Amino acid sequence: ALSEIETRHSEIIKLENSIRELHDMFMDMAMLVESQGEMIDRIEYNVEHAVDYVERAVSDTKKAVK
Amino acid sequence: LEEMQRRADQLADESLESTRRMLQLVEESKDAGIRTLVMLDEQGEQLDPVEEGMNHINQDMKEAEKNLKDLGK
Amino acid sequence: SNRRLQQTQAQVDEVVDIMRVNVDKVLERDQKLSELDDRADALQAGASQFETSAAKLKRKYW
Amino acid sequence: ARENEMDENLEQVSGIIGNLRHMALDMGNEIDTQNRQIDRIMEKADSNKTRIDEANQRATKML
Ligand SMILES: [Ca+2]
Ligand SMILES: [Ca+2]
Repeated sequence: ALSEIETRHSEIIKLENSIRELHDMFMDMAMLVESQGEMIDRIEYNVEHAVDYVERAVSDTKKAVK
Repeated sequence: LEEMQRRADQLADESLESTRRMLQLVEESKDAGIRTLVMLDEQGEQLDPVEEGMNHINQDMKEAEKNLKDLGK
Repeated sequence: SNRRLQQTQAQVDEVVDIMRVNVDKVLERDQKLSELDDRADALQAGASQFETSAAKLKRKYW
Repeated sequence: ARENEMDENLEQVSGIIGNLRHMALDMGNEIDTQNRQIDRIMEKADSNKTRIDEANQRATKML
């Protein structure tokens, strides 16, 4: 009958809206994680720089105490 | 009734279209989530050497503090 | 059919709640990563300066 | 045939939603673990900042 058809249609439409919301959330999650990947790239680069600086500095201090 | 017959078939067709859109949406969500998990794994693999760089800096700076104190004595 | 559909809706809503929580977690991850970004930059700067000073000390005390 | 496609599409969607639930849970656990690791790294970074500041001050005084 028409009542059942209309009710099922509205249910499917709201389920599709819910699925749309979940999809948007997954996509935003992906985008956020990539954005943060850029910052982690910078962090790793700078930490490598600092590690090398400090290795050379401590080599120099050891040489000084020799 | 024929008014309601055609309206009913219209609604059934739109419902089918909705389920088809649901399938494409959930497939997109699955690909997005897998991509997210891959990125998270790779970023953790970068985080590990960052932690070890911190530890290396700490060790070396302890050594350098000792050397400096000895230089000034 | 109707019950199947109500249960699918319930599933989707549960996953939506889980992902809302995950988004909160990843925004806090973003905050932590911004702070650590600043710290790492400042740290490599300080280490560069200490390297220069250590080389000068190398000359001065040897 | 339209009814059959609608029903099987809904079942397929439900399965993929199960998959997405598992993925969201794994995502949350991985992010929790990484937040803990980042906190550890931040603590070590603070310690290193303090050590490097004091070492720079000392070396500057000695020069
Ligand atoms: Ca590199
Ligand atoms: Ca890790």
